[PDB]
Amino acid sequence: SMQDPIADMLTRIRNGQAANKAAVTMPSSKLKVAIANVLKEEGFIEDFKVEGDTKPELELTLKYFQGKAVVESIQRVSRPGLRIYKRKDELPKVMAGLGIAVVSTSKGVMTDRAARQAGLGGEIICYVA
Amino acid sequence: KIRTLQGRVVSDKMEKSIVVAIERFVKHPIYGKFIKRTTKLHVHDENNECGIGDVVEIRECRPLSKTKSWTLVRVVEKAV
Amino acid sequence: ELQEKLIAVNRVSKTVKGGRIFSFTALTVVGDGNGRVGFGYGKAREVPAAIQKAMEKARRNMINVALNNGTLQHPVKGVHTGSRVFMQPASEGTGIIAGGAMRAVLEVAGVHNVLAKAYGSTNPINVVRATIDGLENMNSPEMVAAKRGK
Amino acid sequence: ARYLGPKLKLSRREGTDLFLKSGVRAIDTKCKIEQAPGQHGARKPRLSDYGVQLREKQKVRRIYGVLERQFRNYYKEAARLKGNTGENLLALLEGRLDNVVYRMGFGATRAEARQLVSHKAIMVNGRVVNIASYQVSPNDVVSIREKAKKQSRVKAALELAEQREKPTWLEVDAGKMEGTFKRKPERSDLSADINEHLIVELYSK
Amino acid sequence: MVTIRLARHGAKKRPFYQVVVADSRNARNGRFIERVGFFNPIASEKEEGTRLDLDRIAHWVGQGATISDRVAALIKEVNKAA
Amino acid sequence: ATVNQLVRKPRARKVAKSNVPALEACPQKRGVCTRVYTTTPKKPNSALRKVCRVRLTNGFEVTSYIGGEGHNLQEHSVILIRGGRVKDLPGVRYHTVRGALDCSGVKDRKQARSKYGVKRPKA
RNA sequence: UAGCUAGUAGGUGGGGUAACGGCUCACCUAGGCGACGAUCCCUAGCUGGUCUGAGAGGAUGACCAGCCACACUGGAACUGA
RNA sequence: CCCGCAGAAGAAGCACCGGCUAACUCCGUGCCAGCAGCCGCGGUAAUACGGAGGGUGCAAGCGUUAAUCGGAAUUACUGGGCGUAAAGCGCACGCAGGCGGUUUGUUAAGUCAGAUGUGAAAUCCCCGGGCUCAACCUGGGAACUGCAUCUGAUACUGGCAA
Repeated sequence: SMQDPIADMLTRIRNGQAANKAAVTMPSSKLKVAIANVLKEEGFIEDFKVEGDTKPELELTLKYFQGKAVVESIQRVSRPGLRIYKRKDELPKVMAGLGIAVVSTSKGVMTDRAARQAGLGGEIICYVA
Repeated sequence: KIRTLQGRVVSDKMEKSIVVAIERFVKHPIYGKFIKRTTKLHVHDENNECGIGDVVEIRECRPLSKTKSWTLVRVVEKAV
Repeated sequence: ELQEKLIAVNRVSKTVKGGRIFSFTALTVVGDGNGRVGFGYGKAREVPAAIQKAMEKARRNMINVALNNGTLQHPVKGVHTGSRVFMQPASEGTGIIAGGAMRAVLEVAGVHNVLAKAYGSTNPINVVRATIDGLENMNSPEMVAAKRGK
Repeated sequence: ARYLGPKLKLSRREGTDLFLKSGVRAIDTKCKIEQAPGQHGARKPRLSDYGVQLREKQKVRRIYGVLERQFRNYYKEAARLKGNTGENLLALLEGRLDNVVYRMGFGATRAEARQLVSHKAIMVNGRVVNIASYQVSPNDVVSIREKAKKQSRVKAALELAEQREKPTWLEVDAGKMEGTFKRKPERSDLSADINEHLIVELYSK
Repeated sequence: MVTIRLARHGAKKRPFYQVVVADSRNARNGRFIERVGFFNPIASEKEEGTRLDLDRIAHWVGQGATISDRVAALIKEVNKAA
Repeated sequence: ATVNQLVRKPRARKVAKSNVPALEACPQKRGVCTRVYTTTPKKPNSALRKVCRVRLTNGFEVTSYIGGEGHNLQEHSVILIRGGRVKDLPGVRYHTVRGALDCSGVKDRKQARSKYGVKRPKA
């Protein structure tokens, strides 16, 4: 059954980048809009738009720089089978800083740079490389 | 304040005493998975008010029998 | 400034009608010493003809690598056929410390001081092919910032 | 514990002048350099990758007169120090007392400098140091004692000190026969042809 | 009895004594409550040779601790400053 | 492989037991050499291989190869077994230390001399 | 090696100890432990650490130091803080 | 520890040289004698056996053996696999277990941040100091990745209510 909708979202974006898809729709939630706002903020997607009233639908307009795709490798880190909670010192950098890692901290859903600057660790959701 | 624990009554049938299962939720040292893990404790209660299936808080005291170094403070949540 | 070097020569066989027939395969890598790495295979009936076909194929089919100061940038994993290959920039982690047939491509590639560890198969014809794939899909901070705006 | 053999043989296996017989005359002229390190020395080796790494380590040890456990300890110390392990390793080999006595022109070779150091003819900072591998700190004064001053050797050695290149990190002065190790030698200040990444990679396998 | 006493720790023919506070019936180089200074009888003729925390020593003598003859000699050497 | 399956039952690599039950894993043992043989090897090789059969000091009766050209062993001759397989003979797992208790050094040998129990010739 | 346990699990009272306590005894209740591995069997002194490892780990716990246990073998108490 | 005396005078072995693996020829032997960690050498011109010359590596040591970890991603948590190489239960139902769509409120158990107590000393690591240097000894720090308590944060997971 669906047991990880975040990894489902990242699957939608990997398979949309891999199929030269212009835009990606999915069911929407607060955590997916938080992550999507981080992805737009860090420049991996072009835009997002949440529509619907009773059944919201998140839509990510994807990016393609050259013919190549911008989101090179998006991975889900803290899956439901095994959750991964890092401190502010254990908090990893991806592609030696060239690629953010979306961590859910108590202050909100941030990146690794932003939460290492904020001085607080948390639950590391996904590597975007 | 005092250090106390919470747990549920696992069995009842003993003469002014009870036994309480505690659920500690601990990460596996090698595998990094948070796993449930119990701790059954023989707990004293004067006048045996708590029955089976309850939830009760519990503090540590002097020994009262073999094992039995624990005594309740507050019975909560008895709902059958 | 061409900086060519051969990795592996082998004797393959064919098994015709009357006995066997033995041929020699070279496998070389050239590179200028600042990106610009190529490999060539080349096979012939004697060894110097084999290495010459290998060099001649390797001088063309040469790929750009976005080096750092003298080294890689981020840790990169390249795979080819059965041969999985890790590399780590080792920001002046002195000396090229790579496996055989990976030391050579990293040596003429112009990188100086990375850390490697090939896994899986370590056939020399596929461990390069897994270093270039690898160094090819390693991108620089002016390319990632080009992609994602800033 | 030290070599004690044919020296120019060691200089002939490496293919390069290891400065092992600096002495009176000029460039070798009786070595048959490059030609035959043994009976089958006329053969080109077609040397391996282990052979080039090994042969680089042997070049450096046979220059500075160090054996393997001592060299290996220098590699461990150069590894743990902050910076560049090749350059740190040459900085540890250049701070050796017999080397600093050789660089100042007090000995003709490094073995003669090692015998000056060994035979209590050398003070550092006004204290006699008997040890070939004493590690000379920067801003030190290393000199010859009153015994073994104005002995022939050192005079002749200073005579052949002017034929060489006068290292930048020293105060060579031969009037008083005292020297000052001022700073650690930069990598660009020494020899230019040894490949220390090969010996880093040799010990890192 | 707790004793503020020396405990030999240097090499052979080169002792370095660490002054500790031990339960007196332990071994010499054994179990101690706290170490409180040191005493090097050589060290060189440089700066110290001996430093020794007088506040903690005064604390333990306030508790009831005894002091061996060397530690008393060292406190009589480092009196307040010298 | 699933992390739950490893919590239920962890990984376990086997023990990889010893080729040489010289018991306690001692460097050498001593034995009595119950008999002395020559034995034909396995198929690609042919020779007569000089091999003793030994009652060790720990009870085990094991057969043991005798190195070098020519020995002086006969049936009681207390030897010092070493450890090391001769692959060409089926079932010898050990060697005898030449130059040991009742096993003389190899006669007229000049190179690799230490591993055959022979002293340096005076010259 | 899937069942183990009758002072066994708990209670009341008496005794006992420096001190709580089935520690012990009388009586009452019929519990307690166990697949989160009891019980049985083989092995083993434990730790700070040591060796190896890029690391995570793996092996080990000679010297040095902390704790425990033993003092020909089995048992017992006496004196004494 | 310092000074003086006499004279190079008292002071170099061990393994290896077919590939892996740095370092090669001659002679003796001829499926023998024997070598060998694996591949494998030896049945007449053996760079693999035995000797010599030569060389290579280490050096008051050097080899062999035993044992451990590494290499071994060949138990894979980091970090593997399962159509045909070993590997998908013959197929289902289902308890305990593991996991669980979406919104709001509360809690704050997990999680995170800070503080305090502790995590003995030595050892490892860093910056210094003393033995002529080094090993060694030593001063100060870092570390001991932990546990407990208190103070907070509430995004995610859990509890509770809708």
